[PDB]
Amino acid sequence: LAAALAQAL
Repeated sequence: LAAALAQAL
């Protein structure tokens, strides 16, 4: 989930 956020932004 941390990486999901990173990628989205």
